Amino acid sequence: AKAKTRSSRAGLQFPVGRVHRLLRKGNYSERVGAGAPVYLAAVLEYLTAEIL
DNA sequence: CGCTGCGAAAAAAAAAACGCATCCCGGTGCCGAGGCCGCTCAATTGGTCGTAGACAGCTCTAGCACCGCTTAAACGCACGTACGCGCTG
Ligand SMILES: [Cl-]
Repeated sequence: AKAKTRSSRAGLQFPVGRVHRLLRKGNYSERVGAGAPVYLAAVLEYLTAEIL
């Protein structure tokens, strides 16, 4: 019943959920692994901080 | 005479005066950030299905050594010429 947001499970502020959707609806591939969005929201957050 | 000293005279160069532009100080005032209000649709859960990819091997390619013959490049040096380089008007 209690739904923790994946972004929390990675300790990322970047939305690992919205990254997963954007990828599947991006037409990048047929199938997205479940680590991929994590890995990507991570890298995104990181470069966001590096500039900020 | 030469030396010299000075007295320009000539720039140097300095300094200093002028005036101009760039900074900064401190109080206006304006607008857009930043923070609340609800609310709606996109993320989560959990759970079913079916197939992408991990593995365990089987093949035969094609990539890595070795090896002298035969050249055509490389190395290299010497001589000389055309070019790059800098100053002035
Ligand atoms: Cl993954």
